[PDB]
Amino acid sequence: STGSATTTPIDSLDDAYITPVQIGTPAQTLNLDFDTGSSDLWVFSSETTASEVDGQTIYTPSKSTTAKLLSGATWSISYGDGSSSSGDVYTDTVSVGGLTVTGQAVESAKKVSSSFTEDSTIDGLLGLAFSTLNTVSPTQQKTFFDNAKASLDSPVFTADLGYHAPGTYNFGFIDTTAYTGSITYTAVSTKQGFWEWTSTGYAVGSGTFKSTSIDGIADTGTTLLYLPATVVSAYWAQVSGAKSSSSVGGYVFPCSATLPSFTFGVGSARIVIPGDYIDFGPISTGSSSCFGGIQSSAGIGINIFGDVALKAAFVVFNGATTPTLGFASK
Ligand SMILES: c1cnc2c(c1)ccc1cccnc12
Repeated sequence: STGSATTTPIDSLDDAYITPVQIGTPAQTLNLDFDTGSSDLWVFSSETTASEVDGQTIYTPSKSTTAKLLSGATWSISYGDGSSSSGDVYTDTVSVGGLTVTGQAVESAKKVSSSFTEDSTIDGLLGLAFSTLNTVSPTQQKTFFDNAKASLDSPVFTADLGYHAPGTYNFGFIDTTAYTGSITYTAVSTKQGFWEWTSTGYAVGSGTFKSTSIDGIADTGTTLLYLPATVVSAYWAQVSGAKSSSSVGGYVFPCSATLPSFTFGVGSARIVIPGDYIDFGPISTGSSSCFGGIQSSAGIGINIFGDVALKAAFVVFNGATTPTLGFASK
C-alpha cells in the first residue's frame, strides 16, 4: 500500500505545515502538523477545555462508530518550545492520503497550552519520530508510520515541504519525479528516539565549504534551523547590520537585506538553502528588523534541522531494519 497527501504552510512565513488526516467513521478531517521530532498523534477534541479551543476543528470520538476508548490510557507531552498538551486515548481508523491504519492510538486532548489555542490552523500533531518517544501511559502506543510500515510497498515516508507553496508527504514509495540528481543516504542514531544524523559541514553563500561534523535531528515540527553558535555567527557575519538580540531572542537582521544562501553537507552531497528561505519577517508588526531563520542551538542542547533546512530538499525517512535518512536536491 501507499499514501500521498499535500502539506500546506499555515501562514505567509511557513511557520508550520498542515496535512489533512481522516479520523474515525464517518471520516472527521483534521489538519495535523506532521512532526518527525515527536511520536504522539494527538488532536483537539470534544473533550478539550472549551476556553482552550479557538477556531480548531475537533475530533468527537462519540460520533465515530470505530472509536474505542483505550481503558486507563493517558498522555502528556511537553515540547521544546515550551508548549504542552495532555488527555486520554482512543483507538480509531486513521487515513493519510489513501493510506489507512485501523486501531491507531488517537490521543484526545483534555488540556492544551496557550500557543496551541492561539494557533487556529493546527488541529493537532501527527508524530513521525520513533515510537520509543510516545508518551502514552501505562501502555506505550505506536506512531501512524510504525503501524502502517508492514503494509507499505517500501518501509519509508518522504517529506517534500514547499517554500511559500504546498508540498507533499508520501508513505510507502519514492517519487522519482520530485527531486533532482540522486538521494544521498546517511546514518541515523535512534538512541534518543529522533531521526538523528551527522551533517558533514556547511558553507555560507558562495564561501568555502567547512568540513565539520554537525550532529542534529531531521525535524519537520521545528520551523527554523538550529545550529552551533560558531556556525550561526559565521552565517550572520555575512549580513550587514545583523545582530544577536537578547530582547527578541535570536539573530535579527535589516528587513531590507538580501540574505546569502546556506549549504549543509549530507555525506559528499550538498543541500543549498536559498537566502530567501532564511527570512522570517518583521520581529513585530511593522518593524523594519527581521527575524533570522538560522538560530543558535546553544540554549536547546541539540542541533535541529527544522523546516528551513528540510524544505530545501526531498527528504527520505527510511524505516528499514536499520533506519537511515536520504536527502536530495529538488
Ligand atoms: C519560529 C520561531 N520564532 C519566530 C518565527 C518562527 C517567526 C518570526 C519571529 C519573530 C520574532 C521572534 N521569533 C519569531
